[PDB]
Amino acid sequence: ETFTVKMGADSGLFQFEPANVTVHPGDTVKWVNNKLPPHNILFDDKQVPGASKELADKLSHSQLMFSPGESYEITFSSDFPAGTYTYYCAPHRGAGMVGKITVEG
Ligand SMILES: [Cu+2]
Ligand SMILES: [Mg+2]
Repeated sequence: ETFTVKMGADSGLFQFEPANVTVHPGDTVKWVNNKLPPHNILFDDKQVPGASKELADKLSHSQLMFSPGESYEITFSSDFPAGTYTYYCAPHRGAGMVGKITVEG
């Protein structure tokens, strides 16, 4: 299954919508640039399973995304450990633009 997360709330707020998603290994999370771009996707190395900067870097899309509707996807392959993965948008981190993916094995 693919789960879609909007970057920017439809109403014009600095949020991932929905904030929290639960997936199964093999599933895909697709981020779609929605409102008030740019945004990016940075995983917090302290809040991914195994507390790994390498894992967080692999998952991240650090470059800013400006075009309405453009997308970035991660498919949660077996390489990636089950557990919770917290991420944020760098330019809007203080605004509370944070989200979480729970990979349930
Ligand atoms: Cu943002
Ligand atoms: Mg469930």
